[PDB]
Amino acid sequence: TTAAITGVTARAVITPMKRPLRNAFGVIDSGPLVLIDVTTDQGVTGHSYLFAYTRLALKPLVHLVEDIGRELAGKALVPVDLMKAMDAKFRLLGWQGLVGMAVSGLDMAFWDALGQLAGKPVVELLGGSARPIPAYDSYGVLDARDDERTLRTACDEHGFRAIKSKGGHGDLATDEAMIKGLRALLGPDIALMLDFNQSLDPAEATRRIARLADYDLTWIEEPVPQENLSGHAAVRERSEIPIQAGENWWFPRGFAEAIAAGASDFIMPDLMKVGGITGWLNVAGQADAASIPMSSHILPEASAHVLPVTPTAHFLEVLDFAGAILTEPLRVIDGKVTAKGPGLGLAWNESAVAKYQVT
Amino acid sequence: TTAAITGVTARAVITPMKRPLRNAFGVIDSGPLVLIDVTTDQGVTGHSYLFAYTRLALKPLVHLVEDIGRELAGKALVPVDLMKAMDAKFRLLGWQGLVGMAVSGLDMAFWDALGQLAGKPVVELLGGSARPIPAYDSYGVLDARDDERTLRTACDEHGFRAIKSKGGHGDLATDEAMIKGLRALLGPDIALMLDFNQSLDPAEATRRIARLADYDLTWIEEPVPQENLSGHAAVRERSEIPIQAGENWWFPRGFAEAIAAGASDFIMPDLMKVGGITGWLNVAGQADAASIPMSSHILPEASAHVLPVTPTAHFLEVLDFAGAILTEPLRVIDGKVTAKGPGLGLAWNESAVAKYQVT
Amino acid sequence: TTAAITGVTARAVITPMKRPLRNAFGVIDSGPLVLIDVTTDQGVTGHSYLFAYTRLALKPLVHLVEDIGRELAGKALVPVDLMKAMDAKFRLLGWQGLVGMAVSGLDMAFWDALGQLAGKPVVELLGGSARPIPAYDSYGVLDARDDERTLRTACDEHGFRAIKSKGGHGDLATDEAMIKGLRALLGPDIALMLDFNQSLDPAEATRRIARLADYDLTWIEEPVPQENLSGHAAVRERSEIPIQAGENWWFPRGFAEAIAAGASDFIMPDLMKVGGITGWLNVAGQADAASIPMSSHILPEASAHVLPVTPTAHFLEVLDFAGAILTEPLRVIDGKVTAKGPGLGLAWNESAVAKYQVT
Amino acid sequence: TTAAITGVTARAVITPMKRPLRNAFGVIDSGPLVLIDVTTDQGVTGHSYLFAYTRLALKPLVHLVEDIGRELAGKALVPVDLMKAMDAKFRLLGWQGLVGMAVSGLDMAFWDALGQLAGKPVVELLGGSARPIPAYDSYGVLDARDDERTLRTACDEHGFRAIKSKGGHGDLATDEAMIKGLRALLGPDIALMLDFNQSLDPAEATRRIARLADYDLTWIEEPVPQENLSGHAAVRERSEIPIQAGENWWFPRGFAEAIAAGASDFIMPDLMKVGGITGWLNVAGQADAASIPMSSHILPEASAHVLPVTPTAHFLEVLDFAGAILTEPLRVIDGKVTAKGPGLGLAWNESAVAKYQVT
Ligand SMILES: [Ca+2]
Ligand SMILES: [Ca+2]
Ligand SMILES: [Ca+2]
Ligand SMILES: [Ca+2]
Ligand SMILES: [Ca+2]
Ligand SMILES: [Ca+2]
Ligand SMILES: [Ca+2]
Ligand SMILES: [Ca+2]
Ligand code: NI
Ligand code: NI
Repeated sequence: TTAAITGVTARAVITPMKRPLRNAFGVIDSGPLVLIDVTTDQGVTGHSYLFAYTRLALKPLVHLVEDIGRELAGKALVPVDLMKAMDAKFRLLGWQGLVGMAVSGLDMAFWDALGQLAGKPVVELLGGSARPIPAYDSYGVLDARDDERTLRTACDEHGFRAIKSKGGHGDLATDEAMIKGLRALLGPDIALMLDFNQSLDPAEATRRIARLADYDLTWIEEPVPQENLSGHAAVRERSEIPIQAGENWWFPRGFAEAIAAGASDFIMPDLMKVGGITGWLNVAGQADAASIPMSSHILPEASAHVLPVTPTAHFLEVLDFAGAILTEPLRVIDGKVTAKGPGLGLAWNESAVAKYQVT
Repeated sequence: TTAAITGVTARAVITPMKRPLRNAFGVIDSGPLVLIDVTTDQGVTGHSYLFAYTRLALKPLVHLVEDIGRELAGKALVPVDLMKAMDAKFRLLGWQGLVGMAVSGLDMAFWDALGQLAGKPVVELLGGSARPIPAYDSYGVLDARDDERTLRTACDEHGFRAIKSKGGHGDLATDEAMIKGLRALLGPDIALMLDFNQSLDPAEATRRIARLADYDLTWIEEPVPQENLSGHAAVRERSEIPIQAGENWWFPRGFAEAIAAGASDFIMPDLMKVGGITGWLNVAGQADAASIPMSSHILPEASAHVLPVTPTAHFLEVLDFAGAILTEPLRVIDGKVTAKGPGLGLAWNESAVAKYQVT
Repeated sequence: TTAAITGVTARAVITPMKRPLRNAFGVIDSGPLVLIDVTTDQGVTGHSYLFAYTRLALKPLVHLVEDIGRELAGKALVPVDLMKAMDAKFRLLGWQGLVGMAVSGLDMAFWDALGQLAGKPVVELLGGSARPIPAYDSYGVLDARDDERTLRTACDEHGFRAIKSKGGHGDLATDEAMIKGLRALLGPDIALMLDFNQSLDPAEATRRIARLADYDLTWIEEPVPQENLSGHAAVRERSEIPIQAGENWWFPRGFAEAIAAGASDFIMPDLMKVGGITGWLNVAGQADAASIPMSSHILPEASAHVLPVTPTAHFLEVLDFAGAILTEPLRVIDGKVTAKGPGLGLAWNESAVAKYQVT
Repeated sequence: TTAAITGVTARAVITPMKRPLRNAFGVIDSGPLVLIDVTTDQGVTGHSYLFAYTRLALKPLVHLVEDIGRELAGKALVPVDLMKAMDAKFRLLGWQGLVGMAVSGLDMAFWDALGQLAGKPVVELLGGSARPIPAYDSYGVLDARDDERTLRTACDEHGFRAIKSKGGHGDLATDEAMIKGLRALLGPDIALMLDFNQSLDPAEATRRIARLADYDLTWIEEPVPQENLSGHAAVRERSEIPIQAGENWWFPRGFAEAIAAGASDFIMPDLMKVGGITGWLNVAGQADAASIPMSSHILPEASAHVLPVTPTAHFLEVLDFAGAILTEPLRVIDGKVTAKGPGLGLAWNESAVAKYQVT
C-alpha cells in the first residue's frame, strides 16, 4: 500500500557564499535556507529546501512548514491530493507569499520521498530521463576586469556557454559599460543575459533595452516589478530583446494570468513559488500551448528533474546556495546539468547543517 | 536500470454491442478495436487499445502500430522521450489522423508497462490516487418509451446520475420530442447531455440550442464540425447552454488552438487523439489555465487513471466497447468509476480475443 | 518637527465570536487577531489590528510585524515614504501574503499615530469628514427560519437595510433555498448579498448566478478563486448580477491588474491586503477612473475613515471581530457607521487583551 | 473645532517676465495671475494662485472665484466635501474651462489653509515629506547662440540637468536646427524636452518626431490639440520618443478618458485644471495603475507639495510667473525644488501686488 506521512520538520540555516551577489535592490551575501524533512512510515524521509531571500523570512517559514506539516500526519503520500488539500486550507487567508513557499517546499519533499521509495530519480517517475540540460552561470553585478578569473574558470573549466549578470543598480551608462566589458571579454560565442531585478519602470526599461540591443543579449529579465504584468507586456511589445520573467509569480494561476496578459517571451518559474513539482508540471503544459521557452529559477538540483519533461525546456539557472549543506552538491559538466537521484538527490550534510543552523 | 522495448504487436477485433448506437451520421453497431501489446525486456508487456470507429481503419492502424513499434525496438521505455521521437518522425508526413491514433495508442501502452513494472496503477505513478470519478452513461439516439428499461437499470442499479443521448439525425422537432420525453421520464435530478456529432452548421446549432434551453441540459456536444473552431466559438458566444467539444482534436497543439479560438466551454479529449497519457497531461495544464472543465471521450479504463490528476476534472464517459475482450471489464458503482491497476488495468481475455479477432 | 518610530510590538489574541460564520471552505468561530503597537518619540503609540483568518498565521505574523518594525526604528513617521521603504525591502522575496498583511498593518498604525498626534480622526487628516457610511451586516450561512430573531434585531435595533450571507457550501438547491427564504422573510426593500468565498469555477458560477437572478441580489461576491482574474471576468461578462471581489487582492498593483482584466463590477479591498490607508487611497483613484463602486472588507473601524474620501464609496462591511479587545467598540446607528478618532479610534482594552492573548 | 470659511476674495495681477516665452500660438510676455484668498474663522487665510494665460480671462476668473466663494460662506473647511459640492453645483453648466480653474484654485487655497492651521507644509499633511524633486527649466523658443548665456547660467549656477523648449512655430527644418544647436551647446548629459503646444496634426507630428529621433530627446509634449486624445494615441503608437501631455485636461475624469485612449506615455497635470490638490491625488492613483510617469505643469510652488506623494513622480516644471508677488519666491537648488510651508508656502508680497494689480 501507499506510504503515509508521519511527521514534518524544518530547520533554518544560513550558508556562506564566496560570490556576494549585488543586485539593484541590495546584496545577497549569504544563503538563508529552510531545510524540510517529511518522514514516512516506510523507512524514507523526503527532503527539499527553500531559499528564503532574507534572514527575516526564516522563523516564519519554519513555523509554517511545521504547522502545515503537523496536520499531514497519517495522510497518504499523494502529491496531487495533498496539493489540492493545501489549496482548500489556505483559500481564504491566501497562499501567495510565505505560505506558498511552505506549500511548494512540502510538495517537493513529497516527490523526493516518492522517488526514494522507488529507488529512482524524480525525473524517471515523471516519464522522462535524467539528461544534460543546458545551464547558465548566474552572477550579481559583474566587472569584466575584477571578475575575469572567475569568468575564465566558468567558461573554460566548467564549460559554461552562458552567463547572467545584473543591472539597474545605477544609470544606463553603468549598465552599458558593464555589458560592453563583458561582451568584449567573453567574445561573441558566449550567451549573455541581463537581470534588472524589477528595478525599472516600463518607460525606463524600454529606453535602456533599446540602447543595449547591440550587445546580442539572450534576454532581459524582470525589467519591472513582477506584479506589473501589464507593464511587462508593454515593455515586451516594444522590445527587440526577449523579455524573461516569472521567478516571482505564484502557482499555475499566476502563470495563467501572466500569459493571458502577454507579460513575457520566456518564463522561468521558481519551484518554491510555482507550487513545487506538481505546479511546475501544470505550467509546463501552459508554456507549451503559448510556445514560451521555459527555464528555471535557482533550486538547480530539483529543477534538473523537471526540465527534462518540460516541452519547451530552455535553460537551467546555476546559482548554488545549498551545496554547503548537501551530501552531493550540484555538478556542472560541459556547461550542463544532469538530474541526480534517488528522489531529488537532496540529502543533508548534517555536520554542515549543525555548523550553519540558526534558531 | 530502465526497461527497453523488445517488440510491438497489434491485433484487430470486432466486439459485439448489446444496443446499437445511432448517431447523426450513421450507426455504430459493433466495436472495431485495435489491441496493442508492447513487449519489454523485464517480463512485462504493456497493453492499450484503440476504438477504430470503422472496420476500414483496422488494417491501416495495425500496420502503423507495428511499423512504428518495430522502429522502437531497443529503445528505453521513457514515455516523454518516445513521444518526442514520434513527433520528429512524423513531423513532415503529419501525425493527425490514423498516425496520431497509433502514436497515442503506443503512449498508453508504454505507461501501462511502467505501471505493471512498478506494480501500481498508472494514476499512482502520476502522483494521484485511484478514486471514484463521476460518470455518465453514453447512448445513441434514445426513445423514452422504448428505452425505459435500459434507463431504469442505468439509474437505479448502476447509480448513474447523468445520461447522454444523440441529436441532429432529423429536424429540431425530433430533437425536442426526444429530450422532452427523456426529461419527463428521468425527472429533474438526472443530468442530460445532448451530442449532435458535428451534424449542424453554426446558425442551425444556435437556433436549435435556444429552443432546447428549457430542458436544463448540462451541455451540447460538437454542434458543428470538429475542425470548425471559429464556428464552435460563434455558437458558444450565443449559446445559453455550455458547449462541449474536443473528442476529435489532435494533440496538445490542437487543444491550444481550440482554446485560443474560444471554441468551447468544456472539453473532452480522447486519449487516442490527444497524444495518450503524455498528451493528456499537457492538455490538463492548459484546461486549468483556461478554467475549462475537462471530461473524457470513451476509453473509460485509461480515462479513469488520468481524470484524478486533472485539475478541472469533470465527467468520465462510460461507453463500453472493450469489456468483452478484457480480463477485468469496467465497473460502475453508484454512478462513478474508479481506476483499476496495475498499469491501466488492461489485460486481454484471450479466448474472447480469439473469438472476435478479424484479419 | 516630525515624529520618529522608536519601536514596534505585536501581540496575538483569539477573541470569542457570538455567532459562528460558516463559509464554503470551513467555519470561522473565533477571531484570531494581531494587535500592532508602533511607539513614537512624541508621546503617542499608533495602533492597528489584523484579522489573521487562522490561528496558524498568528506566530508568523507577529514575527513579521516585529522584525519589519525593528528595521524601521529611527525613521520619520511619514507613511508614503515608509511604504516606499517596505516595497524596496520586500521587492525580491515578495510582499504578497503574510508579509503584505504586516506591511499594511504597519501602515494603518502609522496613520493612526499621525491622527493621535494631531488630535484628529484619520478621516479629517485625509481632507474628509467623519460622516455616516451605509453599512451591511455580514453573516455566515443563514436560514430564514432559524435566524429570524437575529435578523429582526439587526434590522430593528441597528437599522441595517442590507444583509450578506454565504453560499457554495453545498449544491445550487441549497443556495437557492437559502436566498429564497431570506427574500421571503425580509421583503423587497432589504438588500441581499451572497458571498461564494471562491468556491465555484466559472462555468458553475455562471450556472448558479443565472438561477439566482430572480431574487434581486445586490451582488455576488468572489464567485471563483481570487487569483483567477480571467475567470472572474468571464463570469462578469455573462452575469446579470453585479460581481463583487477584491478582498483578497494585493496592493494597488493587484487592483490595477484586476481592473485591467475587467474582473468585477464592484470592488471591496481589505485594508490588510491593499497596503493599508496609503494603498487604499491609491486604489480609490483607480476605482473612480474605472467607475467601480468601492466597499470595504471587514476592519470596519479603520474602513470608516477611508470610505468618506473614496469617490465611489459604496458599502462598509460590518463584521465585528475586534470589539472584545477595543476600548471603544464599533457602533452601528440607523444602518450606518461613522468614523471615530482620534487617529483610527483603536485603543486596547488591556484586561481583555490579557484574557484572550495567545503565545 | 473644524475651521469654517468666512469669505473669499480674488485679485488679478499682471506680473512682468524677464524674457518673452514664444510658443507656436503666440507669445507670453507677462504673467496674468488670479490671487485667491479664503478667510476662515480660525485666524488663517488660505492662499493659491492661477495662471490665467491671457488678460481676457482675468475678470471672469475673479468673478467666478468670488461668486463661488460667496456660496461657501459658513461651510466647514473640508476639501473633499467642498469638491463634491462644487461638482454638483456645476454639473449641468459644466466645470471644464474657466469654472474648473476657479474650482481648482479654491481647492488649493483650502489645502493651504489646512496646512497653515496645522503649522505644516501641505506635503506633510498628505503623508509625505518635503524633499528635492528633479526639475527642468522651461523656456519658449530658444536659440543656442542668442540664449547661450541664459542657458549656461541655468545649467552651471542653478544646476538644472534638463531644459525644455518650444517648437512648431515654423517648419520642421526650424525645429531641427534649433534642437541640433541646443544639443551641441548643452552636450549629451543635459536632458532636452520639446513642446509643440498642440500646433501639429497627427500625421505631421509623426513625421517631425521621426526626424528628431537622433537628438536624444526626453519627451515630445502636446504634439496635437489637447482634446484630440485619439490623435495623441496615434502619434504615440508610431513615436520612438515618449509622448507627454495632460496640462490641458480637465479633472480626474479627463485623465481617466485620456489614459483609457492610451493618449500618452507620460502625463503632466496642471493643478488649475486637474481639480487642485484633491484631483491631483486621484490622478496620481490612476498614473500608478497605468505605469505613467507623472510630472507637473507650472505652479511649481504648489506642485512641489504633491509630487512627493505621487507614486510615479517624474519632473517638476520650473516656469516662475508668481515670484514677483510672493513673500517667498520659488528656489531652485542643484536643479531641484523642495516644497516650502506652512501650507503651500504662498503668501503675498503686498507691495508688489499693489504695483501689478489690474482692476
Ligand atoms: Ca532573477
Ligand atoms: Ca518584443
Ligand atoms: Ca461525442
Ligand atoms: Ca455561451
Ligand atoms: Ca467575502
Ligand atoms: Ca455582467
Ligand atoms: Ca506645455
Ligand atoms: Ca511609442
Ligand atoms: Ni516563533
Ligand atoms: Ni465684471
